[PDB]
Amino acid sequence: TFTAKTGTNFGNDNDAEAYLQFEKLIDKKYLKLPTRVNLEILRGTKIHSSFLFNSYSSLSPQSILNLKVFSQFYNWNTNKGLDIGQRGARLSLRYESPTLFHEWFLETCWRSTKICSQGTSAPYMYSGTMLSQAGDQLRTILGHTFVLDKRDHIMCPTKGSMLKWSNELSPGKHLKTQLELNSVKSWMNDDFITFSTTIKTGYLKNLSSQQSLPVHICDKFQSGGPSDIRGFQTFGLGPRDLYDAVGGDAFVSYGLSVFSRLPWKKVEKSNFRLHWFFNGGKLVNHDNTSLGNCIGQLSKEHSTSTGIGLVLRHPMARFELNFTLPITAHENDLIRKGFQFGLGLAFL
Amino acid sequence: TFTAKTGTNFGNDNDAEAYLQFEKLIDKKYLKLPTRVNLEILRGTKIHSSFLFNSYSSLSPQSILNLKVFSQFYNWNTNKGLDIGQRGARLSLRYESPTLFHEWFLETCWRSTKICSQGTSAPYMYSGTMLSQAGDQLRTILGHTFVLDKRDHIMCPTKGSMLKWSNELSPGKHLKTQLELNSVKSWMNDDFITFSTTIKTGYLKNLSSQQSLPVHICDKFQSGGPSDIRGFQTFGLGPRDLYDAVGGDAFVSYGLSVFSRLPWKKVEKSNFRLHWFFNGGKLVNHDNTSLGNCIGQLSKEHSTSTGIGLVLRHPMARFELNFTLPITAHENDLIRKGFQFGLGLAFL
Amino acid sequence: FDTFPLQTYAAQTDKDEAVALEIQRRSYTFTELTVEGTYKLGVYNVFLEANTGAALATDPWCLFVQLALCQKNGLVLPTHTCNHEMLVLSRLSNPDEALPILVEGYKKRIIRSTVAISEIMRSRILDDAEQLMYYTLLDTVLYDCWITQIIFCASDAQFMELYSCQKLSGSIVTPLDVENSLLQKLSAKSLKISLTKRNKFQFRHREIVKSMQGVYHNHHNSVNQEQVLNVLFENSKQVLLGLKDMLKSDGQPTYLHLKIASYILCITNVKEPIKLKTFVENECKELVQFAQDTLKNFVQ
Amino acid sequence: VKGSVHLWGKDGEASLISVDSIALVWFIKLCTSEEAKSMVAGLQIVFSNNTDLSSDGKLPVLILDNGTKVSGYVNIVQFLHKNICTSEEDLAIVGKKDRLLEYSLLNYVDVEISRLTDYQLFLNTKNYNEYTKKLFSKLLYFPMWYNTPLQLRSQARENCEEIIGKIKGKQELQQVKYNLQFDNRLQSCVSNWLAARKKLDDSVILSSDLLFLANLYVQLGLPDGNRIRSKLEQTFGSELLNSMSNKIDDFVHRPSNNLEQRDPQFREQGNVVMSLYNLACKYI
Repeated sequence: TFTAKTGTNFGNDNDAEAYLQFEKLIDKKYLKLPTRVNLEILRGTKIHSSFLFNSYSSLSPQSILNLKVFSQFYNWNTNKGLDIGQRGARLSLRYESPTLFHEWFLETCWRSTKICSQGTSAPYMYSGTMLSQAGDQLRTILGHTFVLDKRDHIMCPTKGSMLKWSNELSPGKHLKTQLELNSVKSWMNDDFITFSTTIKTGYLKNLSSQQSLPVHICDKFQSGGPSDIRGFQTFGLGPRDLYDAVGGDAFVSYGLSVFSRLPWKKVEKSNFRLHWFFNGGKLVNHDNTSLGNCIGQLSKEHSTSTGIGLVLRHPMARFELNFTLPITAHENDLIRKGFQFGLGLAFL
Repeated sequence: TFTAKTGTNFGNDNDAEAYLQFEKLIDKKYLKLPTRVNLEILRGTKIHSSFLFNSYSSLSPQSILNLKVFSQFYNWNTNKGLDIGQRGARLSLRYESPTLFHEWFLETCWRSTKICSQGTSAPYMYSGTMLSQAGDQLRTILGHTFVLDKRDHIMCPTKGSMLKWSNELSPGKHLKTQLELNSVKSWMNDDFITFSTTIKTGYLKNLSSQQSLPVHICDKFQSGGPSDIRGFQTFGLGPRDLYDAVGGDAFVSYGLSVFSRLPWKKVEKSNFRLHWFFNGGKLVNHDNTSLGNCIGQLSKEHSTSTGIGLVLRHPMARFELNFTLPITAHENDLIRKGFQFGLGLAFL
Repeated sequence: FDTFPLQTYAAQTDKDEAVALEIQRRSYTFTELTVEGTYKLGVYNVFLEANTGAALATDPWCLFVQLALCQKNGLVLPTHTCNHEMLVLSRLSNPDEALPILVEGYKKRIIRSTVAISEIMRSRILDDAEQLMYYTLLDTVLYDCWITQIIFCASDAQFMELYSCQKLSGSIVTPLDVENSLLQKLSAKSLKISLTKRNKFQFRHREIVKSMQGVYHNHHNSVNQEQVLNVLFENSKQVLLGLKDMLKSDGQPTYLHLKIASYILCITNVKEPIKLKTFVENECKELVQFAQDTLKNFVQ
Repeated sequence: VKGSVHLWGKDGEASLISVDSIALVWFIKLCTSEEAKSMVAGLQIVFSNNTDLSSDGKLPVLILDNGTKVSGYVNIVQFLHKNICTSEEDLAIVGKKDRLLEYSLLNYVDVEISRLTDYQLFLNTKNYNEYTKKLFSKLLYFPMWYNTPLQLRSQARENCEEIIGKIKGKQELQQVKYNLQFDNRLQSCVSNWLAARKKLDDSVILSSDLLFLANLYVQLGLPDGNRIRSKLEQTFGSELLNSMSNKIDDFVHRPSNNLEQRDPQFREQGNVVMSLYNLACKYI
């Protein structure tokens, strides 16, 4: 009924947010629907401060409103990078064994953008693109997210597929579309050899009146990292201005992985698997005229990598210790070959 | 028998202390005494990396050996501060309703000390004292710790006292002595008004041959903070070189607190108490000649504070939301008046 | 083994065209070589000089460095092939949060901040001690009046016209303009707070900067705030009435003559009747004429 | 002009934590000519010792009996030179042809040289504990003995952060470094002021003279004042440092007959009552 709790949500680049959450299950004489407020204080190496009020409220047997009022400061694009002020509200309606849910939201957000790169480090975050991303902006964004997770485990999958289709419309500014598929197959009687494909594609159209009002660097697509195409640093792929990953307006990022259960007699009941993968993808700044020239550059010049490793699959995390070599790369990519620790929840 | 567990343990100054621990209760055909190994991986905002092997082994009905092999990197003295490399071993023997235990240990430790303060911030961590603390050192330290916790709760105390007396001898280098008392009294039939006194005193003698071999900054006494004398920042009291708390060789830190059960009809079964406190103390760099001149400067020029607040007492944490004003302060102290969030387990 | 990237590609030279359209509508290129030898001056905003027709920066420090860059290199001011352009930036393009910066070079790219530029500008007049006295007086007394007249006496629309890189249309007609006028209400205070940390304004005027941080505007502060602003203004008139007796250049304009001219050109750009604008237009007509005679050294 | 001037000292002597209040006792002392007295006749000086009567929180304040508070030495003096009705042996009034160089020299000491004296009274550890912390016990009232200088070294470390920022052998390596960052800063600021002071007149004391001399009176009069006097003699010679100390010795050995003072009443003094009330009006 109060339940002050703790934990870690395990962030984008091997990173981790330590959080502290309060809660109150509310009686039925302010409301009549089951309401569940929250208050999250988050802590991390990237986060400066993060307050996150929540208000979940079951409208139906299959309906959950979620008024999320947030005010978060966090750092971004790690060499020294940018720290993002981000405050606003978000009213999300989520609608409903294959897991199936739609989730429409609506989010107002005043967003600040410091370049905290401390210019003694000379050419980093001081390109012409990043110098124009600095400043304040206010943005309403409409959204939709459909998930058709048919897998039998979102922890240690063995069968099933997945389909994550998330559209985001900032009216008059941009329209972000993103697709994500997954497919897990197994071939032996112990679920021994686990084949796993992941393909993620996305498109970002500028709906802004003769190509004014550019899309912010935090909304563009980024590629590379351990929770992405392994073998490169985070924000390591795509086009650059000077040395800064300025993101792309369209991308594809495929993946293949085999898990082989660590064939020793004592330890073959555990979550340790032998991991060979093959990742790769492309991140382009398209011209907004044709979907045919968007696909045309999205299949010509890819940055791929394979690599052998070991993977542990815990409840809240998937620990990956890969040795990775990039087969094919672009020129201006940020290579991370050799050993690489992977940690998080979303790998592709 | 394996029991992989994890945590986060929120502290004070916004950290994380994220830990993940493995375990193995060992059968009786490597040993004959009940042995219980561990392996702790810790991450936090302060911790860079922290591996901590443990080996508990019950020798008797009242005896526990503890071979603790550690290798930890963590940051210290937060403005930017120092990051401490710290690796070694620790063999501790712990000997045995009033809680009573002695605990003698013996710890070898090679300790590194970077000044990571990144000198663009000009006068911080770059005093003459901190510039000489940088470097490597190896140190054996013998120890002893006696606890006579007579309280009925170390979670929500209402009666009883406590006595924590911990000596540490680095042979030929220093001798650290530290005392800590506690006294909880209650006056009403609901355990309503909870009087609570805490007094902590300590002494650090330099046993090192005509005052060579100075005591390291991580072994000196520090004062101030929310888990200490409230109303000041952490490492906010004591003498300074430029602006850096260079610690003290002797201290006293008293405390007084009242808890008043939040007199509302519905909520008077909870852990929310109304907290008025009065903290204060002194931190000196004594001369090693007399214990009379050590006490003489330890009672003349104190930095005290009172303040009203609200306190929640959870199982693993005590959440404190105080409004604090410093009554008496030194000149070079780091004042934190106004609102202050308190979080942790050890308050005084 | 350092041979393992088997195919090493080209550098993926496709760029976002909408981003380079705002690096073009914020750049004001200085008319008279390479790409590693040309710098980009960052400014808060820009205004069209009504008499001459030149893009001048709206801040007296951003305009003074702009005129000092024209004199040092023999440039012409931009009208409102790798030249020395100006650049309307945000304060948040810095950890310092103070915009008169210099983005020098392309590959080996040096950033000289406002504290770093002020040391360069002050060191060129350290030879004459008397000219350093006046230069410190405009940087302290005349500066602190201008900052208080524009943060407290001018409205939110007049501060954000001069000190914000946000866009303006004038008329609320579209739903984009409602949202753009809620940025000018939300983010007005944070740009004011950031401006008070530029010339140690936060250290000379610690108690009126402290009242800017607070909500609901405690009533005892506002009576004391009018006392400091009136003392700063009556000091500023004695500066401005004393400047008129030495505006005689025997050659190129000195770094003090560009310093005076950058204050008169930005005070007379204020559309609202602040007391500095009413003073320099009615009582200091000899200063307004001087601030156009020195502007005509850097135009065509 | 009719009003009451509030200062920092006690019992007719201005406090040495303020180079401005020492200069303002010397200002009214040397206002003896007919034009110089008419702007100061009507000023009852108060050693009130509370900054809650200020508009800046800074206590050389001129309150003017109509709600007009002018705070600081440079703001008060330029306010007093302005309110002359206008119908050499002492402080002389600067003519209109030189009113800008006198305000530029007054402003230079206030932002460049008086910054360096707040380094010496507050950020010098020898000079602080041996002299300066022994002062606020006598000036202020009993519970507010400690919070008031607590901000005054925060305010001194922020103001001087850009210029001067086996353990005992490294602590001397940092203090020799910071005695060179100061003595290259003080060598330049005094040379810049003295090369511009020669333009006005090398015969007549002025208002900017009394702020530079009161900065030399505090810096040479502190416990660490003997090596600063030794380093100023190394570059400026011995004739100028004695000539600028003979003028200092004149202004402290000056009779206070022109100075008509008063005790601070019970809306002044910063009591327990008269600072809990100024805390309530500041919030309510």
